[PDB]
Formats: sequence, C-alpha cells, structure tokens
Amino acid sequence: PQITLWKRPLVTIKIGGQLKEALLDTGADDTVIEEMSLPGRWKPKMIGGIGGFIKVRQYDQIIIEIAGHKAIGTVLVGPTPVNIIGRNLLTQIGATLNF
Amino acid sequence: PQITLWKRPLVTIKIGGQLKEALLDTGADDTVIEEMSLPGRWKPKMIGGIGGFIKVRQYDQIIIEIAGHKAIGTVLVGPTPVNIIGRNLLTQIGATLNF
Ligand SMILES: CC(C)(C)NC(=O)[C@@H]1CN(Cc2cccnc2)CCN1C[C@@H](O)C[C@@H](Cc1ccccc1)C(=O)N[C@H]1c2ccccc2C[C@H]1O
Ligand SMILES: [Cl-]
Ligand SMILES: [Cl-]
Repeated sequence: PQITLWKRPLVTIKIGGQLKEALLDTGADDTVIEEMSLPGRWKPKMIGGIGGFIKVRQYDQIIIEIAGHKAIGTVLVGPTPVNIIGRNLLTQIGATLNF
Repeated sequence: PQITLWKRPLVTIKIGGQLKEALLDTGADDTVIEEMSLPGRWKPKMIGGIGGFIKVRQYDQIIIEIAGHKAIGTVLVGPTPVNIIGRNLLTQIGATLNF
C-alpha cells in the first residue's frame, strides 16, 4: 500500500502468535516491542531514544507478519511506549520512503 | 526520490542558510534540530520518545529545505541526539511510505 503521514503510520502485526499495533518507523534502526514472551535465547541490549536509553532483551530470528507481509529478524523486547517496526524489518517487506 | 532503508535515511537540509544532516523519520510526530539560532519568539514543548522526554523550543513558520524540497513549518530546537525531520514536514514535502 501507499501510507500517508497525516497521522502516525500504525499497522497490525502478528508476532509470537499475538496481534499488536505497531509504528512503521524509518528513524528506528531496530524493532522494539512491548513486554511479551518470545522463544529462544536472548541477550541484553541498551538502546537510545530521544529521551535516553532503555534496557531490552534481544531475540534473533523472529518471524513477524507486518500488514500482511512476512519478515524475519531481530526483535527487541522492553519498556517501549509504542511498538516500533524499525529498518531491520522494513527493508524485508520492501518499504521505501517516496517523495 | 525513492529511499530504501538498508542505511539510515539521512539527507541534507538547509536551515538558517546552513547545511545540516538530518534523519527522515516516519516515527517522529515533529521535527527537532540540535541547538542553533532561529528568529522570533518560541513556545515551550515537551517531546517524548524511547527513554522519556526532552524540553525543546518551538519555532513556527521557519523556512527549511529538505533534500532540495522547500518547506515552511514548525521546527523544534533542543537536545535531540540527532536532527530529525518528522511528519509535520514530511507531509509538506509529499512523502509517503510504500510497500
Ligand atoms: C531503536 C529506537 C526506537 C530506540 N530508536 C529511536 O528511538 C530513534 C532514536 N534517534 C536518536 C538517537 C538516540 C541515541 C543514539 N543514536 C540516535 C532518533 C529517532 N528515534 C526513532 C524515533 O522514530 C522513535 C519514536 C518512537 C515513539 C513514537 C511515538 C511515541 C513514542 C515514541 C520517537 O521517539 N518519536 C517521538 C519524536 C521524535 C522527534 C520529535 C517528536 C517526537 C514525538 C514522538 O513521535
Ligand atoms: Cl535483523
Ligand atoms: Cl530493496
């Protein structure tokens, strides 16, 4: 689809068997989801936002369906105020910014 | 252009006669620039992201060029970690996300 930017570009995702709303975020290097369980091993990470850093758990090789499009990649889980689809997964669904 | 997301979507902007690097950020509601001088009066604003909030100075009706495209709109100034072009100006220049 073509998504305009008049409002936040929120879409439905499926991750870990769960449906969530998430933001398509070209400024985000990484994908960051609110607290949930994911399978496999994880390691801690600190990631930096405009207001400082938060501690997250990093899970690799996680499948996500983003507005109907499947992708696999690293997903960070922690106390993010909104669920964020970052560039590591936007690339996989073929998302571009156009003007 | 059509900008892919394999790398950060950094572009050159022009504000106050000077060239700066800035991030095209669909996840940002507003545009916020590192400390610089802008004309006129400012209003207070708090902006929140990952990690919490920062206090910024809001300047309205500022002339700004984004990757060659002319805009006139609200620019926030404050201790942002990187210069960010958000949706208020991305809409002005006609930007969309496409996949
Ligand atoms: C991986 C992670 C998510 C941590 N990345 C970011 O937060 C980066 C940080 N850099 C910076 C960085 C920090 C440390 C190291 N390298 C880089 C600047 C750009 N952000 C990306 C932003 O798009 C993230 C959004 C998230 C958000 C959206 C809505 C509500 C809450 C949080 C963001 O912070 N957006 C906010 C935002 C942004 C600008 C202006 C106004 C507003 C309000 C709000 O829309
Ligand atoms: Cl990845
Ligand atoms: Cl591509």
